[PDB]
Amino acid sequence: NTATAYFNVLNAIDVLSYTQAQKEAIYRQLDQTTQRFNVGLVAITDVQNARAQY
Amino acid sequence: RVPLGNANLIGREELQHARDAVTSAQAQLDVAIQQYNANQAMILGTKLE
Repeated sequence: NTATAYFNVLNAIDVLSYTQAQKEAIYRQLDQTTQRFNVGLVAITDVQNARAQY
Repeated sequence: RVPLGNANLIGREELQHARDAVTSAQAQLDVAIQQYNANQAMILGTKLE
């Protein structure tokens, strides 16, 4: 049990780092889509999908 | 397309292509205008007789 708990904690740390990177990527994608819509190349549905993914 | 590039939200090749397209369209318009001017050299805006 001691060994299992140790390794579970380590795995949690790694997963947290991965999800942080994912969040950064999705945020930048949302920024790009919103800017493109403002400039007039896409529709509102794309912004809604980007917001859902974020 | 320019403002997206200003913020670095598109590739630079996309801006190069758009600018080159503008230049090429300008050149084609110049060709057409000079052709029309060449045709008008034979009339000089005089009556039919």
